[PDB]
This record gives sequence, structure tokens and C-alpha cells, in this order.
Amino acid sequence: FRPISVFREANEDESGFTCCAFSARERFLMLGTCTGQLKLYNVFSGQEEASYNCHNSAITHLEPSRDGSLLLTSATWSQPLSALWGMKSVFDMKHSFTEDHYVEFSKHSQDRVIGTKGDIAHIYDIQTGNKLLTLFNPDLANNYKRNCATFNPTDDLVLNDGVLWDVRSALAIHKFDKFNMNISGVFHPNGLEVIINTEIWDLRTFHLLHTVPALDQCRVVFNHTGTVMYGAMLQAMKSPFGSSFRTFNATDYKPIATIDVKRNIFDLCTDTKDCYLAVIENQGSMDALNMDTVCRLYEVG
Ligand SMILES: Fc1ccccc1C1=Cc2ccccc2C2=NCCN12
Ligand SMILES: Fc1ccccc1C1=Cc2ccccc2C2=NCCN12
Repeated sequence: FRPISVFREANEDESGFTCCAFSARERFLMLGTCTGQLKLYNVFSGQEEASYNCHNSAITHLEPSRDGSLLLTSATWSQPLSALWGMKSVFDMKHSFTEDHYVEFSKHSQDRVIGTKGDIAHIYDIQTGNKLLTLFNPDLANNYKRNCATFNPTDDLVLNDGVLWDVRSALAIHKFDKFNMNISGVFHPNGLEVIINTEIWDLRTFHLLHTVPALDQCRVVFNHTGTVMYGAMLQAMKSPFGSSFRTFNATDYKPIATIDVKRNIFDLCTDTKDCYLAVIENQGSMDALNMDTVCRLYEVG
């Protein structure tokens, strides 16, 4: 993990980066801030290129669309809580998702959003904004405190609150048992496995394949090719993770590295070419008057 670049929010005695994601434009990182701003930075020079006020509370999440035309955001205590922005010529609000605390794009064909409200997953048409599906069954719920609904890599299955759902039928096909209070899980990119906290489940048999105790309370991100997996552990403003990230071989779940940066982590994300990891670190402690985050850029391959 060769450090390539570091930078703080321009013209701020208190740097307030809270999340990041590479833009579809090579060389440029998108960051959310604690004042609800979207910033475009050159990742190598640290130069601020653009700024827009998306929300009047802190950004918690953002996801750019792979064609470079759309952007999802989620805030903290804003109504609306999440939104979809156009970035073709003018930066403008397309649609808002009043109470959804988290949103993603579909993966294969990026023609939907999926948004999460507590235990309840909402699927929307991007062109109309219209709500096509509510996926929720009160008898199968796990009530995960950090539930994040997500599409599989072909868009035909949804994981919501530890329940696998067929989309076309709008039926629940399997409830994974609850083994932690917080993490609800993600699809591997290979379409065959589900990662729910420390449990890796087969999608063909619903058997446990692997136990990975190091993944406990981690948010997980894959490289583009899906051969490497990075995890940063939640804490037991306030930094959402601790000071260390783990990296795993994505095909057998054997550890490659444990990095302590010695500074609490807000986010981490991968470029499209499996070259870089970008990490938001806080230089302050939680007790500090204010935040002081940087972005670091690491060569990996
Ligand atoms: F915890 C989460 C679970 C699922 C999705 C997003 C988050 C999250 C919460 C958060 C809270 C305060 C400041 C920054 C963040 C943040 N930045 C990127 C990830 N993230
Ligand atoms: F096996 C099952 C028994 C009962 C209900 C469903 C399944 C199942 C779900 C699935 C989901 C995503 C990818 C592959 C699969 C799969 N492969 C074999 C069977 N199977």
C-alpha cells in the first residue's frame, strides 16, 4: 500500500470529508462533506474542481452511475433524506426519496434505484421516479440496525434485512438467520455467494461455506475484477469505523493484509482498473470540537 496522494477540503480550517467514490472521469474523486456538499477533486493534485450543496445535513453515502450522467446521495437528518442528481451540463435534482436513509443503483442495467427505510426496501424507475415495488415481510424480518438493501449483479435478486428476494415474482425465497445486530450483507460480484457479517453463504444450497471472524461489524468493498475484498470495522462527527482496514483474497477469504492507519476511517473505495484504494481518515478524535478528515490515495496493483 504505496501512498500516492493526500489532501484535505480546500479553504476549511475543519476539513469535513465524510465519503468518496471515483467519478466516471479518470483522475477525479467525488466526496461528500459534513455540510452536505458534493465536491469534485483532482485525486493526484488535491485541487477542488467543483462544489454543489446537495443537502443541509451531512452526506453519509454517494454512488455515481457508470455512464457519468447520474449521482445518488444520502444525508443524515434532511427531508428529503436521499436524492438522484443529473450531471449532464447543469448539476440538478432529478428525483428525491423522502425517508430512504440509503440508496444504490441496480448493477447490470442501471435503469433503477433501490432505497432502504428501516426494515423496508423500495425499488424506483429512474426515468419516472415512480415506486415499482415494496419488499418487506414482518414475519421474516431480522431488524438489522444498519440494513442496506442491494441488487445482485444481474438485478434479478435483492437482499434486504437478511432476506433474499426474487424481484420478478416479488417473493422471499430464503431468510438467512440473524447472527449479529447490525450488518445485513452484500452479494459477492460472482453471483454465487452472499457475505453477511462473518458468514459466507452459498446461494445454491444455503450452506455456510466460510467463517471469517475478522469481518465482524465490517463494511465490505470489492476491487472492479472482484479478486480482492476490503473491510473496515464499525465503531462500538463520530467516525463510523475504527482506525484499521483488512484485505482478503476474494476467492478463498484468506487474509492478505491488516493496515492500521492509526486514524478513524469514514469511507474507502476502488477505481474501475484495480489500481487504487482511496480512504477518508479523521486526524481528530470523536471528542474533538470538530472533524479534521483527509483523503489518502494508495497504489495497490
Ligand atoms: F455505516 C454505513 C452503512 C451503510 C452505508 C453507509 C454507511 C456510512 C455511514 C456514515 C455515517 C457518518 C459519516 C460517514 C458515513 C459513511 N460514509 C460512507 C459509508 N458511511
Ligand atoms: F437451490 C435453491 C433451492 C431453493 C430455492 C432457491 C435455490 C437457488 C437459489 C439461487 C440464487 C442465486 C443463484 C443461484 C441459485 C441456486 N442455484 C441452485 C439452486 N439455487
